[PDB]
Amino acid sequence: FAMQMAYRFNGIGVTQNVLYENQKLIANQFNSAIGKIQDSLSSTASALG
Amino acid sequence: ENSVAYSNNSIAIPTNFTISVTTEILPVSMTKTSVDCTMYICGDSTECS
Repeated sequence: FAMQMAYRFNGIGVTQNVLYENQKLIANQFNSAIGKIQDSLSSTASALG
Repeated sequence: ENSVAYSNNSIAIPTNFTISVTTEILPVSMTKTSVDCTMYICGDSTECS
């Protein structure tokens, strides 16, 4: 999966070294962001408008 | 079913390819109908028209 995200970054002109030199941070950003999806959908139903 | 053989360190790279040719079909028009409303509804009667 880390080999894939380095390609996804390379596909937006962010060269691959920017991913691995930040990987655990990027994981925590993604994990935290996924966590906010639950809290948003749990706190309000009106998002499913 | 397919359990993909993932790991933290394994990649499958293709070594040969097929130039598949495939048909996509789309309609682009109906048939240009026109219905003469008075002749449909009242077919050749002045007493109707």
